[PDB]
Amino acid sequence: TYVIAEPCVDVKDKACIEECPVDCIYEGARMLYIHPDECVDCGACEPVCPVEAIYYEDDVPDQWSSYAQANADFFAELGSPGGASKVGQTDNDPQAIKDLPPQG
Ligand code: F3S
Ligand code: F3S
Repeated sequence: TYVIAEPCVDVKDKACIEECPVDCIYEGARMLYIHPDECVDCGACEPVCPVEAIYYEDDVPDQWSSYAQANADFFAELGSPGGASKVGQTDNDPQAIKDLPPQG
């Protein structure tokens, strides 16, 4: 899977959502989140992010290493809807991301 990390927080450019063939990038209040059970490693999202927030799981930097679990935790109550388009923005951000001070 690919992973959205800290640079997305309170930026949310949303260039990435255009590119994903399976529509598995979902919007929270603070950032977007890649569904790890829906992502099939197409990689089309990663080049388009203007703040380089997106990484393949194995390439997520140590300083943001907790963001992979955060992406999974976003879907605790959503399950696997099988497409972000119908869900829209939801207030499902995990505690760890909710607690970050305002950025940008
Ligand atoms: S800021 Fe976020 S919303 Fe997508 S284009 Fe970059 S990951
Ligand atoms: S384009 Fe979609 S399939 Fe995964 S690698 Fe990016 S979220």
